[PDB]
Amino acid sequence: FRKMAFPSGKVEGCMVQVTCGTTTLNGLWLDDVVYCPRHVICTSEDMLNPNYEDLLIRKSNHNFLVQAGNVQLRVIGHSMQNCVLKLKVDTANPKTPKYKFVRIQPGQTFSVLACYNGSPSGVYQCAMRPNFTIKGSFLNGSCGSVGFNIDYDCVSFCYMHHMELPTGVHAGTDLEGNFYGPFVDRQTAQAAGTDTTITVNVLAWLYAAVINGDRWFLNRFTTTLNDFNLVAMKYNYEPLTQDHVDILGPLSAQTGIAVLDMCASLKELLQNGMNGRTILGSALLEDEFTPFDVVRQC
Amino acid sequence: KMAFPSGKVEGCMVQVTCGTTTLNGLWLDDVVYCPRHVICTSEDMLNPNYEDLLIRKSNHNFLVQAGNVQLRVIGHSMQNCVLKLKVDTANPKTPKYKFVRIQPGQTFSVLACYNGSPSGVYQCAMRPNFTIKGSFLNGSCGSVGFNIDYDCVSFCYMHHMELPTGVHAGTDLEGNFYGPFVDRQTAQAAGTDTTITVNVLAWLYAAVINGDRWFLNRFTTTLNDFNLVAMKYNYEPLTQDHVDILGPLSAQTGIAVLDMCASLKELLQNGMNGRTILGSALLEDEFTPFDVVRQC
Ligand SMILES: *[C@@H](O)[C@H](C[C@@H]1CCNC1=O)NC(=O)[C@H](CC(C)C)NC(=O)O[C@@H](C)C1CCC(F)(F)CC1
Ligand SMILES: *[C@H](O)[C@H](C[C@@H]1CCNC1=O)NC(=O)[C@H](CC(C)C)NC(=O)O[C@@H](C)C1CCC(F)(F)CC1
Repeated sequence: FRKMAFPSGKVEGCMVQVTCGTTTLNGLWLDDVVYCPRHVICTSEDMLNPNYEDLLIRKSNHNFLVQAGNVQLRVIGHSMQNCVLKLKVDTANPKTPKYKFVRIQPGQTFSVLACYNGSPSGVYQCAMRPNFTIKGSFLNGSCGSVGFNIDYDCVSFCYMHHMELPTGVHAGTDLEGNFYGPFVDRQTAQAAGTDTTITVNVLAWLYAAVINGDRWFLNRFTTTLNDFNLVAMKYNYEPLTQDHVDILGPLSAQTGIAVLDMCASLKELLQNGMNGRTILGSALLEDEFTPFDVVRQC
Repeated sequence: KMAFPSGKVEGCMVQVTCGTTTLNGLWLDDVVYCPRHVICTSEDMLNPNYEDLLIRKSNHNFLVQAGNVQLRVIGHSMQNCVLKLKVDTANPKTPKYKFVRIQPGQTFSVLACYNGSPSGVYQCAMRPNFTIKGSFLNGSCGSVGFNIDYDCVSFCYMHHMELPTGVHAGTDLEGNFYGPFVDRQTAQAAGTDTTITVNVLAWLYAAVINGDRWFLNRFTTTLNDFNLVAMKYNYEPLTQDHVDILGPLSAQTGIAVLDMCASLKELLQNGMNGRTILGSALLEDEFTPFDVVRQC
């Protein structure tokens, strides 16, 4: 099983660059609005504890340089929505896909189109960790790169990149500018919560193993959801929610293995280890493939 | 693993159908390239005489669709294992491109497609035994692999088949297979695979750059003595060019190439002791030195 990203072309057609002074980052051009991180309006003196409201008061439309390639897009209005800036421009992007803005849950995966100066460099698949960080490849200049899923014709944008944490992991917002996790856009050291293993994705991985004929870990027992959750937390696994149980429905139907029976199987793997065996050619339980990713790929 | 952005290639994918057989084609200027086994029926795929099968076909037996629009085929020819269909319409989305044949150990991105529609993108390496560990299903043939430099798309791979072991085989865009494989519906084994040593070293450098360095040591080795151990463990030999290619990473970390070779030697001889590197229980060999630099 490979980490497979969504084709990036519909998002490539929306990437622009946004500059204030010498500060350049990426923005997302949909219809006649460009969305980008608000810290583009920051100097250095500001990034320590920016007063974003006062910094924006000193800005006019004519202070923002928005470019698609080297072609300038005239800004005709501006506003700030949480931690994102919205720049109204005088041209509707002809490459605008059908799209939605969504807020994802920890454990969900998405593709990131890593961009620099409005130019895409690469695409890769990310998982939102339970502590609301991602393990991106994000260098200087990458802010405003976005994360997305594609369903049928429709791009669901779920992430915009803002910052790196002391541990090297990455943090950002949804496209309404609300951070995932307890982070703020200030050049200060911020700690994430201790991370945990994404249980629903491990279960998805065990279902994928069964689908491929690797099923030694299946047992004849079951558990309640509450009993499983209380044990799982002692192993630094996330508790399951009702939505997790439901998104495992399709794989449970495909294999005939009830969700709670698979939970009982995972509980035994936690309490006894792998006994020197492997699953899908791996001694490690994988937690960055969602139930959707398993299906999308199998 | 990071892939190249796929948009320039998405704008070239089309669907090609002959009979009940459908797969993907690549539409550049006024030509569509696709695997020649599109002309086969089930019965044919078992032992096909392609020149015989092809002369029995007319332009109108080929149905090419770019989304909703059918493109009319006005000519066809076969080049090795690829069919070239001339169409009456030029693709305005054709990027600047070249056809290249890649070397084993090199990496490329794959745009997996079904029915002419892009499905996913991922990074692959050409294995030393000329297979690729892909994720391809029924209908993925004609999906291509590529690298992008500046604005130029270098196409290096077109997908044709799966082997019993589950790995994949295909051709360059001139239709010549990578490896000893043939486009016939028969079970085919590959040569013994080896590990791409220069890529393992590059990935160990990436691990150090990210502060994961338990595997380092103060031993050293000559290039030849390292290569003796590598061959024993079915790792590819390391050439002086490989050592030179690793220079930048050596400079960045201050770890001499041959010192990283000594570290790898001890991993081969002792294993990983149930430890991980960059989260992996196994040594990763599908990142090139260039891949590592680009991303670090
Ligand atoms: C594209 O047309 C398709 C892609 C295959 C299907 C499943 N996964 C893939 O990568 N290509 C073929 O189906 C190909 C056609 C021949 C004329 C070359 N045959 C093929 O790949 O056969 C494979 C699926 C079987 C596997 C079982 C076997 F016993 F080993 C014989 C080959
Ligand atoms: C935007 O392009 C940039 C992306 C960063 C740069 C390197 N890798 C990234 O993900 N974001 C910022 O520069 C951001 C701006 C603030 C106004 C929110 N600050 C930031 O991420 O600084 C990081 C690099 C340091 C790391 C060390 C620390 F102690 F945690 C303080 C923040």
